[PDB]
Amino acid sequence: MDSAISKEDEERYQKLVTENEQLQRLITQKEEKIRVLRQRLVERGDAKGTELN
Amino acid sequence: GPLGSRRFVVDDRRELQYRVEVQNRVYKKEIQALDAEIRKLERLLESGLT
Repeated sequence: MDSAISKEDEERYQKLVTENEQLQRLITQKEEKIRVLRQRLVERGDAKGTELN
Repeated sequence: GPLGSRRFVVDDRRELQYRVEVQNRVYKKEIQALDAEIRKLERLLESGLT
């Protein structure tokens, strides 16, 4: 509908949001499970790990 | 980096499409971080710790 914003800018954006949807979900899968590991690591004292940077 | 709600149409044109690609990269880097944690998940999995 826009004379400047063509299919070009649209497709680039659409596909981009698609990318966002994919991997943010892939994160959450691991996160929720690792989250439990986090608590388990709390008891181990591994909660922080080794962050010297 | 101030409010973008002042020029909603203006910013969200360039600003929004821009933040999506960074999110695409940022979220991807998270998965790589998570991938190391996947190893700790595997010891959970394989050991059947539950």
